[PDB]
Amino acid sequence: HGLYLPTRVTAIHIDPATHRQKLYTLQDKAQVADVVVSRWLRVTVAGGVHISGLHTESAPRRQQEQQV
Amino acid sequence: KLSPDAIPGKWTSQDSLLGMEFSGRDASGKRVMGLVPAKGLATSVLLSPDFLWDVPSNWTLEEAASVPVVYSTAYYALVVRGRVRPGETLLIHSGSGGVGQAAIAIALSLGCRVFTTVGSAEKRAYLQARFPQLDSTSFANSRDTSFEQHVLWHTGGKGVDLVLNSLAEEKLQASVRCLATHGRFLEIGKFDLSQNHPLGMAIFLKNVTFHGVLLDAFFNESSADWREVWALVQAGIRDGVVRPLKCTVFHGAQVEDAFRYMAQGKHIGKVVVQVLAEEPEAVLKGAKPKLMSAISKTFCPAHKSYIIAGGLGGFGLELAQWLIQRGVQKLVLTSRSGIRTGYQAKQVRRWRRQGVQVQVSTSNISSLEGARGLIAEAAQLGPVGGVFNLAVVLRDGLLENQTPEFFQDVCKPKYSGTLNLDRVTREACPELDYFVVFSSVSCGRGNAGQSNYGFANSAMERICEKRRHEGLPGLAVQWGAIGDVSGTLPQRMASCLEVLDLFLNQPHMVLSSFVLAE
Amino acid sequence: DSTSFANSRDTSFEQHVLWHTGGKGVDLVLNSLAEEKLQASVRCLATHGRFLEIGKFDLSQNHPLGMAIFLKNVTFHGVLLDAFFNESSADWREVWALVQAGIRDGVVRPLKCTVFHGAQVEDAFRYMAQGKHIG
Ligand SMILES: NC(=O)C1=CN([C@@H]2O[C@H](COP(=O)(O)OP(=O)(O)OC[C@H]3O[C@@H](n4cnc5c(N)ncnc54)[C@H](OP(=O)(O)O)[C@@H]3O)[C@@H](O)[C@H]2O)C=CC1
Ligand SMILES: NC(=O)C1=CN([C@@H]2O[C@H](COP(=O)(O)OP(=O)(O)OC[C@H]3O[C@@H](n4cnc5c(N)ncnc54)[C@H](OP(=O)(O)O)[C@@H]3O)[C@@H](O)[C@H]2O)C=CC1
Repeated sequence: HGLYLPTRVTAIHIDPATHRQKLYTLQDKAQVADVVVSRWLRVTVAGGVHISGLHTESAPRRQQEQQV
Repeated sequence: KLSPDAIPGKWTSQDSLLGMEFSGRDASGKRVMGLVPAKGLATSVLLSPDFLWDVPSNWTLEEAASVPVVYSTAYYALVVRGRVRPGETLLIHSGSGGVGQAAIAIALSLGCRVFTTVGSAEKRAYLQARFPQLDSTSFANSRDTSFEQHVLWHTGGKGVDLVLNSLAEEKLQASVRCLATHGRFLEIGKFDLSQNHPLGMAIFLKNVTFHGVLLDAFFNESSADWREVWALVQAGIRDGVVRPLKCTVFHGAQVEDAFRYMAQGKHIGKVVVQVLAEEPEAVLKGAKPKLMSAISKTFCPAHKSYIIAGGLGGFGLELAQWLIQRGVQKLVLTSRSGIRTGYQAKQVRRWRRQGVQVQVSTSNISSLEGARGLIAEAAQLGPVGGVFNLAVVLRDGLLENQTPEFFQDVCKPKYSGTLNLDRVTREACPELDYFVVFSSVSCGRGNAGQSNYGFANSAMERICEKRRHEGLPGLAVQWGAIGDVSGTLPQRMASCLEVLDLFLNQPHMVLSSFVLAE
Repeated sequence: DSTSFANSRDTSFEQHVLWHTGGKGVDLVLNSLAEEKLQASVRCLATHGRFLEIGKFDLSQNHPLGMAIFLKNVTFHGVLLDAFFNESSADWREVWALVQAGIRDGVVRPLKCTVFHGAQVEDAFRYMAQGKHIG
């Protein structure tokens, strides 16, 4: 719980050609890219982007508490 | 400087993560000193017997408050990981600190030669007093990287066998260079480990075992490996090696002063807090600790059952999540359609996996028979502890387009439902201790075009007032606009839940909460 | 078993081990590979793991090793057997006893052997240089 921000990424691979190949148009005009997260293998894949070894560290709240 | 979540073990308590060790009395009156993953600074603690030693007769409970953590970590670092053997030469950083003193005590017993790094001359003199075995050539400066040259000189350039490093950045690199062939490096700090700083692998050409020691793992897992350290600490206690540290005793009423004194960093030894004074008796077999005045905050038992009418709605799910955090383990959530969205399914599955006995229902509280059925289900789970009423049906419009049917529809979930719940709760809910119904600022201030909503809310307030008059629990909370789930800017869910925590404790009957635009 | 094999010339053993181990990892790792593959192996350690390094290339070149792995109780070992020939004979007797006990208990089996005559030492060196030998 709480807001977590990226701190380190072990490796990111991007391949625009395969990315264009992967995209498939929805019934609406919008284009969508399927995504899969494998928390065991620490890999996130969507289209032509492949993120591995993402590390997120807890961030203290700004506690602006503008609402009193 | 440290996020609470960094502590191992999914606590989620959001509070009470400020303690690690204590020395008090067992449930039988036995003098015990213990070790707890968290929630140490408290008048009581719930600890398994595998983390509880017995205070010997010489020791006083004040002294015993220092041994557990420091000697456990020292033993686990040296004996169980570094496999220290007699005659070696080991370097222990920050000798004055508790772990340094424990490690020095352990090493000298075996016969090692010890290099220690202190911060000032007073600490050097104190350590000279404590351990006469240490010569003038067994000290260095801990605030700079000059200990490297000192150790490399007095060791003949061969280095040291063990390094109980606790420093960070450049100083850590200096410690690595002090290692000897077949050396063993024990890292008990958590800064360079966290930041993922590089470590040149060339050091491993020399046989080196670079350890990473985190005692906090045992508290939540690896129960099998723990008994080794417990046996080692008990052996040290009975043999005389484990000696209590120096203490600076503060009282419970001045805990902030103790925290500031630690923050100044001028403490030599250990800082302790006296929650309750020790009696002269060996075994008092007392009943309770002395009562104190503490800010009030809501909690719930485990055998009680709790009912949320319209719990599958926006505010209902967040209130249910909040209640679970306070010990609720049998819930009833009422909706006319049951689960029909993804978010509801996710939340209910998560709570069931956590162990809670959630149970959705379709017992429309509007009808008295439905209310009786709902209370019966809650009882089947267990005695009804509390009842919350978050149902609402909205048929807005100026009075011109209003009809009696709209009024009936809007008031059935709220006016009639509250009445039926009150009657049934009086009839067959003797252990109930919460009765909360949610109203809107429209009831008080009046928001144009919500007349039926106002009438429904206004009725719910009168029932709550009457209940509280007859000695029964009752509370109508008047909310404004809830944001995440008039001239009143919306409100974050966290702030709403904090205010609700405040409200449930007040002696009053109807309370309100909103945020003013500009 | 058939599920216990992977590929040694690629960084894919990381995924195989993590998947078949349930995402936990492997308690003890004996590594003799290069830089990228050494990093791949390190990411396979589980909590309270142990890393036994027998290679030399990364050690000799002083490649950087992230110290974040030690947040877990991972222990990193640099294993060189040559230290015994120069000193620590009293420690070497322990390994000697281990090997003798293994031999007498049948655990120690000889490897498959390829024989070259003394006059053909050059051919033996060439054959091992190729890298097709097993045993
Ligand atoms: N493996 C694990 O997970 C465990 C970790 N530890 C670590 O062991 C170390 C010893 O902890 P502990 O016994 O509480 O030590 P203390 O907090 O009592 O003292 C630490 C030492 O750091 C130096 N220091 C300088 N300024 C300060 C300051 N403001 N506050 C504290 N220390 C200061 C001093 O040594 P000097 O005279 O050289 O300036 C001091 O004696 C810590 O780094 C702790 O995190 C402890 C147990 C378990
Ligand atoms: N959040 C806000 O802005 C404010 C709301 N309030 C009150 O606080 C509570 C907050 O919940 P809210 O966010 O409005 O919830 P919703 O907007 O989700 O609607 C009410 C919830 O109760 C259920 N419900 C409604 N009528 C009945 C009924 N007759 N029997 C059983 N279940 C019923 C609904 O599910 P289903 O439709 O399937 O029955 C729904 O889950 C409500 O009681 C509301 O009146 C007042 C002030 C501010």
